[PDB]
Amino acid sequence: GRYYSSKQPYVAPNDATASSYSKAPKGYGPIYTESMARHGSRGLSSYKYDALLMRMAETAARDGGFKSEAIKAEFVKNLSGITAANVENGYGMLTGQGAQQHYGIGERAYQRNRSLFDQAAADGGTIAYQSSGEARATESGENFEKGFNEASGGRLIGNVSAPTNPADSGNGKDFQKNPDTLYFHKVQNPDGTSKVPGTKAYDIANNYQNFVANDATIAGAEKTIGDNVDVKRASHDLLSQIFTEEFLAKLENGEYKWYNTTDGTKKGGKNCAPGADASKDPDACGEVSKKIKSEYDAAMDLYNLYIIAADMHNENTGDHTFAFDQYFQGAYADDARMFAWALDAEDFYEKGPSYAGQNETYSIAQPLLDDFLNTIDARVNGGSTVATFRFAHAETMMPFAALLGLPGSTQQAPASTTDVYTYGNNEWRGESVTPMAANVQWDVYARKGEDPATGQRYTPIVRMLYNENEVPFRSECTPVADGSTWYKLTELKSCLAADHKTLGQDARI
Ligand SMILES: [Zn+2]
Ligand SMILES: [Zn+2]
Repeated sequence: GRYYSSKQPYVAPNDATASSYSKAPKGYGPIYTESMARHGSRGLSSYKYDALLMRMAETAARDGGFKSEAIKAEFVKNLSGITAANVENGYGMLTGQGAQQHYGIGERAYQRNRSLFDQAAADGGTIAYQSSGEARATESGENFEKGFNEASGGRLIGNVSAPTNPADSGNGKDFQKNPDTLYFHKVQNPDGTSKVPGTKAYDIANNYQNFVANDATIAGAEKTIGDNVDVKRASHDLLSQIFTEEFLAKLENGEYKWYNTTDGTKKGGKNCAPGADASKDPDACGEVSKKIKSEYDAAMDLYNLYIIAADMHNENTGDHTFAFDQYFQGAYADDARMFAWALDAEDFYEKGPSYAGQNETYSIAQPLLDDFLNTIDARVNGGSTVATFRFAHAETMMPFAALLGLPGSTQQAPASTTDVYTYGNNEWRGESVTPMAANVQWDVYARKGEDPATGQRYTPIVRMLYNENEVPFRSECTPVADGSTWYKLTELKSCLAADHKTLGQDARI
């Protein structure tokens, strides 16, 4: 493991963690739970990083550009192996690991709220499954659903809310498409529909896309980061394990250049991964304009294979093994850290807290935060939906984390194109903010009856898990008592809003 950026595989809680979540205060019992999770680990999106590096390898073999015969053979074996794994799985598809991530999250979701769901099975409580409508998010949800149902012995299968707009009529029939809360970052919805002009959802997505496309600070900071000399040095360092100085020198002065075509040249034809059927897996045929024209390009492509390889752990087996981690050992691990920063920086600036003086990058998550609260109200107010399980994307989680002020997402970069986001000046990391299957879950409990002092019902209370670790809400929020991670619903409605005001003494039970 190491420096996987937002390709970090989900770290499931150990038995100690899962058995030690805090108990709600005396008199409070479960009434609702909800979640939003990023899809699980996926393979390569297309025949691209693996394609281009194989074209480079073929040229190195022809021109004597590998450091040794053993090194040549090992590099080609690694590339062939990851390509073969993707051809078999289908490019872009959920990996075995990605399925297991969601299966486990689903199992433990039932287990943590066994009392809630056993009551629901008896009382007619219903479960709502939602996705953005994107196939990998829905398929992640399907695995969560399988795990949840196995853990509960099928006793909640008859308790699923029928969607009014299902993801599909087959395996995804239980999933309601909700791209306003799970794909708020784009006008174009995954199902081929688009948000309607004049609606809040449209403006949120459109204003955001226009903002990031044209913002001078983001553009300048990204140029500064793209020109980073130490990343260029790390690129050379990484590649010199494999290729000769003479070969890499020709790359650095433009004598070598590879395109994603049949022969690696611009005049080559459209290519397809070996063994793939273009009609069944269109993503096995890459875009020809994709290219390697510098050491930076080749090294970042190699780094991308290293991080996806971790996500493809289950496919790293038998007749299609690969060992990209061997290029990132010892001093070379520090190169991985540089490449991780380069990737994290782009996400940070475009989708995360980004630079000080704006909130355009993450205010877009407001519809999801609104729904997190609104679905609690629906239940508290007499509704039958006891859980809402949502499945979405890194583009959903990153701004959601920043808007909530979750750990890791509390620091904006300076308002500067030169004094930029770095690992030394910012806590944000893809690996911890938005790993594969990243998720936020809230549990809601209530004390029954009317408070004799108010003649009204007791305020419900809420507790959060982030990647299945129990965490406090943001520091402005006051919990129900000293030493508690439970918070009044009234308090969250105040303290999670943009003013972040606490109700103070009125937050205490
Ligand atoms: Zn296989
Ligand atoms: Zn060198």
